[PDB]
Amino acid sequence: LMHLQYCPQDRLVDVRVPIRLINDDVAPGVKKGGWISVKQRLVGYQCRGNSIPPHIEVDAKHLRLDDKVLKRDLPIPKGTRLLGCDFDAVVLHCTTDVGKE
Amino acid sequence: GRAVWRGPYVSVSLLEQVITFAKRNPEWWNIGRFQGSKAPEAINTFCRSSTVLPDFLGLKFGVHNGREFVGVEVQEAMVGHKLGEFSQTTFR
Amino acid sequence: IEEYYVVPPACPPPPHNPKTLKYVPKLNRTQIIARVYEAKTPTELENSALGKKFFSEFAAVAKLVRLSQLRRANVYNSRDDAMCVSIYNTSVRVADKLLHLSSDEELCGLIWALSQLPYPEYENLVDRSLQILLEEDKPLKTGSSLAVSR
Amino acid sequence: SSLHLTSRYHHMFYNVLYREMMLKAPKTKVEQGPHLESITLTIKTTDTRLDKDIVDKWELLLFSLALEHITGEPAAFLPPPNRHVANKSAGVTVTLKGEKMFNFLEKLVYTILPNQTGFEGVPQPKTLVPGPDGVVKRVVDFGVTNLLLYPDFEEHFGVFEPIRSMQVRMMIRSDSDESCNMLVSGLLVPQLE
Amino acid sequence: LVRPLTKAMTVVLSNGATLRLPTVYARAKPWFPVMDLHSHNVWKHKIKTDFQLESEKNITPDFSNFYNKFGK
Repeated sequence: LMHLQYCPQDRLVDVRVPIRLINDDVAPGVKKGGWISVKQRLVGYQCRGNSIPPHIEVDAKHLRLDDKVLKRDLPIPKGTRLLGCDFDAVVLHCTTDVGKE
Repeated sequence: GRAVWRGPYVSVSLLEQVITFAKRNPEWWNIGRFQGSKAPEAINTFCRSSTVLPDFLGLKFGVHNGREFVGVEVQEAMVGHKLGEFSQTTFR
Repeated sequence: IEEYYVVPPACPPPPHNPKTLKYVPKLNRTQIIARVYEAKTPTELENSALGKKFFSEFAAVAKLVRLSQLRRANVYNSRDDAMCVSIYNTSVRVADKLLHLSSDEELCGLIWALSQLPYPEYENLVDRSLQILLEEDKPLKTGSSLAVSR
Repeated sequence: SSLHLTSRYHHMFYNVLYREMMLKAPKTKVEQGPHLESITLTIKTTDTRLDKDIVDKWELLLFSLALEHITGEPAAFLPPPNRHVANKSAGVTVTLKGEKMFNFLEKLVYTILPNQTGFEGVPQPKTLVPGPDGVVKRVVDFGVTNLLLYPDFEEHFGVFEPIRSMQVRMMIRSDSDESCNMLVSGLLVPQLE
Repeated sequence: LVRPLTKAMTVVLSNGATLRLPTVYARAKPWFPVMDLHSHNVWKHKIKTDFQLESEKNITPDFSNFYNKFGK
């Protein structure tokens, strides 16, 4: 079953936008031996019908070990605003832990 | 103890050590010592029988105990006593 | 045996995050006054200006002036009478706190509105307005005859 | 009527101190500001000459009488630690609010505390677990180690000789710990920091 | 179960001011505390003037309080 919403160009909709990474290979943390862990694949946004971001581009070219990117640091394109109040939530984390498995 | 009307005892060698220290650090001696800054260096001595002066306030003394120089920083409450009362020679 | 509590830290909104994507235009004093006067029922008059940003000294005077016109021109039931009483009680109390900021025209209108309305007069609103206008220079310099006539 | 029926501190708090706190710490609502709710006075067995955790009530009557003189209101025995023990208690307590609370604070600060040897400041407040109402409260605790400084225990000294010490707790409602300190300073109680 | 009657007593401070405070008993003679808020050093305001600040900044050594016990 497929659920769709009637979305004119002048309506406000809530969209869970995926998070994408750029320049992950070129990063001090990766070179040292760490990896970038994504804690929230999707983030909530309120967007207009005419401007829905296909994805959020987060640059990690200048991240070292123990660097964390929170919701406050996410880009906010034109015509959209962040939803909710649970800011200061970890989205990206450059670490070396592998879950202690 | 020593008769009060005859004054204290202080060794001449101890006084010479302090005078040299003052010349080396004129700024701390005149100003810094009273704001609360710690002494830039310590003075080692064998004069365990000398009385502690309040002009020795903020000074750091290394008092010989037979093996090494035990650090002693002068406080107001230590005034009037001998340097040898704050450097122990026996250990249990 | 007594546990202790840690207050969670506050959540400051991030910068450059619009509070709303809707179109809410800014309102000046002139627009608020026009909105207040363009009211047909006590409920509309009550909701014409609410909040400490819009319910200022000038808004309180406008509500009293418009309330007098509606009371004289229309007959109301019990529910609308209660709405009118609420409007009068709140507007006067606001005036009693921001009286010193009122202008000459506002004070002239306030006296006229208070005389027409039948509810009990507030503490000394009329006397205070008279004292401010008793210098005898404001009435002489009142260019608008409407304020003098009122 | 030549009787003490007024409260100096009560007038000071509402007519003088309250406005000053508002200017220092602006808040949206008038009632949003520091407030002193109650003061609790407790005497336990560990603060008396008696050496036992659980003692009979007839041995604690003297201490209960002492609190009555200090506070002017009758005190109550602490509840028994368990149902099995019925006639034995573990101390006495009294709670004050309103004008009586302010009068006790005035006398303590002006006369008794300055005459206590080892006093520098009251400790920092501690935050308790919010109750069902969801209100956060802070408590400031300190003790008085010389109860024979009051001018009331001189009429019959031999009776009041065993009185040694007392504990005091104050409950404050405020938005933050800094606000609690501001209120305490307004009360003329130095805080140890 | 019956609260006692509270009377008033006059307390004189170091500055000569008088205060009426509650008391269970009655005392005809004013009571003089050994120490009060004004006399105690803890209850002192920390507001200092420019003159006081200048005095603290500019201080030269003063060795009198020790070596006087010698000259006598």
